[PDB]
Parts: sequence; structure tokens; C-alpha cells
Amino acid sequence: RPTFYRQELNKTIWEVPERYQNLSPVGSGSVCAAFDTKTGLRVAVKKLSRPFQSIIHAKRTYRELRLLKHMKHENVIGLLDVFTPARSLEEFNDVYLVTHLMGADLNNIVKCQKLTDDHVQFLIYQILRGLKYIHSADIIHRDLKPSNLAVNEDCELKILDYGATRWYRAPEIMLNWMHYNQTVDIWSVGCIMAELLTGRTLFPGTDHIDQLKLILRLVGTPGAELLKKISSESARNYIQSLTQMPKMNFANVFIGANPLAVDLLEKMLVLDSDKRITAAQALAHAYFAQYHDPDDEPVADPYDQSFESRDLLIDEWKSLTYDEVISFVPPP
Ligand SMILES: Cn1nc(C(C)(C)C)cc1NC(=O)Nc1ccc(Cl)cc1
Ligand SMILES: CCCCCCCCO[C@@H]1O[C@H](CO)[C@@H](O)[C@H](O)[C@H]1O
Repeated sequence: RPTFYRQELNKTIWEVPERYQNLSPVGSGSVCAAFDTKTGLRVAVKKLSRPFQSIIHAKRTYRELRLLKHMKHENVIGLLDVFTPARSLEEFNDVYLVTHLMGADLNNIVKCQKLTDDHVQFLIYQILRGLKYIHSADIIHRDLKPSNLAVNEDCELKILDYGATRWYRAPEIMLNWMHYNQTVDIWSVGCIMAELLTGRTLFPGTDHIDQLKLILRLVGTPGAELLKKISSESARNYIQSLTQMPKMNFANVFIGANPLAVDLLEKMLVLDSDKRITAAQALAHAYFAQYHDPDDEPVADPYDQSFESRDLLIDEWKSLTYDEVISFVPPP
């Protein structure tokens, strides 16, 4: 066990190994930047907020650790370290997660820089590349947005989840469809890409209902073949109540964009989640011809998610989380 030192950052208490120094708050779980004395690189340390307060927090904590420990991809957050100041399972109450500090997030990059088409190609390719991997483990991000994308000075990108958000969310979520295919993340990609192309939020809704109305104005109210799939009659005529919108021609919306980008946007921003391009299909799209390599777009090892169906006690979840901390092997 390393020696742990205590500190206070925004009234919050931080006990970390001496390995990490110059802790400076970045986010509020709360996130600090730090200097890793072992490797000489800048890291980000997230302290989990009250990780075992309820059964639901506790399962979420286990979920987070298990997830991060599995992610081993260039375009997805990777775990460098996980620690607790506790020496036993009995004292165990805090969890800290360590990852490589990429200098900025995608929102704080697009806030001034007008990106070129080549930027869009490369940034979107990377998002789709990490998503191909995430999807292959049967994981859905569910909250993809520019603030959940870390970018370095080479415009290399990693997908993570730091934990309006609605601006990038699939319409079938905001209407609790329940199901969700993995192309909910593809909808979010379309929203991001559109914004990288125009420099403007695509659907900047003021609230939940404005969000949906802005969406329908672009993509149109549901076609016959979509309505054909709606099990619930309540839902079916709630939809058939809303103003009947024609689908917009995207070429007439993204006026000066690369016609291949417009074509890809059309395949991503389809209302019917069954008709949406997948991550793997999108990688093979001609828009990314300069970046696509079918032998360097890897998929994930099998990910055992059976815990998700389990209903356990706080101490059980807590205990399983502790085992995962102890058994952690850092990357090379
Ligand atoms: C919950 N979750 N889901 C994912 C995906 C889906 C991208 C693999 C990633 C994560 N979790 C995180 O990305 N967590 C995290 C940990 C430390 C820092 Cl400094 C920032 C973020
Ligand atoms: C305004 C109404 C637009 C929302 C239409 C939802 C289109 C998605 O379509 C549905 O999505 C589910 C996602 O889990 C799939 O599992 C269903 O089988 C599919 O039919």
C-alpha cells in the first residue's frame, strides 16, 4: 500500500497516493487534474460521490468500475489506476479513478475554432471507431455529447462519460420507448457532426417538448412504416396529434457541406432507429475514405454484464466493487 495524503479542494476531502501531485479541480463525482510522479504525465482523477449510499448508487459504482476496467481502445477512456484510502473492506467508502488527461473536451474546442471538413472527418471517424468497440461489448453510451469527448492537441479523441444534455439525445429516449437499440448513439453522432459542420447546435431545445418539436421539423413526423411499429395506441395517436411535419431535404439544410457528409447525416438522423446506420457501417462510408482501415477498427473482448439482472444488498455490491479494485492490473 502507498502512502496517502489528505487535502481539501472546494470543501471536498481528497486522499490520494503521493504518486499524484498538484491536484487542481476541473469538475463538479468531482474531477481534478494532477501530475503523475511515476510517469511524468498529466492525469485526471475522479472521486466517486457517495458511491454506496443506496442499492442503486452501489450497483452504479460497480457498473462504472467494471466498465472502465474492460475498456481497452484508443478512442475510449482507459483506466490508468483505481484506488481507495481504505485498508479493509470494512473501512471501504471512497473510490478514485485515474485516466490520462487529454487537454480539452470537444465543446471547449468548437466554442471558437471553425473546423474544416478534414477535422470533421477525423473527429467523427474516431467517435465512430470507439463506438464500434463500445457497441461490440453490447454497451450503449446513452449520453454522447461534445462534453463527453476528450480531445488532445493532435485532435485525437476519446469517448468517456463524466456523468443541455437533451440536445444530443435520441427522440425514442425522450419518449421512454424502452428497448433502445445501440443506434441511439448514432443519433447523437449525427447531432455532433451537424454541429461540427455548421458551428451551431442542431437541435438547441429550450426544454423537453421544444427539443422534440425542433427534431420533427428537420426529420419530419413519423412515416407510415414507423407508425406501423408502435405497439401502444396511446403513443400512436399522441404522435398523430402533433403537427404533421414534412421531412426536410438535408442538402438544403447543410448548404455548403461536403455532399458525402450530408449523405452520412441523412443515414444517421433517421427517426426509425431500425433504419439508422450502425457504427461499423458508418466507418465504411465514403466520407471517411482517408481514415478508414478495416484492419485497425478493433472490437471488444466479451463483456460479462449478467450483474445487470441482479438485485443484491449494498454490502454485496460494495464487496464486489472492492474485489475489482484489488484485482486491478494497470496498463503497460
Ligand atoms: C459510465 N461510463 N461509460 C463509459 C463509456 C460508455 C464511454 C465506455 C465511460 C464511463 N465512465 C467514465 O468515463 N468515467 C470517468 C472516469 C474518470 C474520469 Cl476523469 C472521467 C470519466
Ligand atoms: C416522435 C416519435 C419518434 C420515435 C420513434 C422511435 C423509432 C425507433 O424504432 C423502434 O426503436 C426501438 C429502440 O429500442 C427498437 O427496439 C424498436 O424495435 C423499433 O421499432
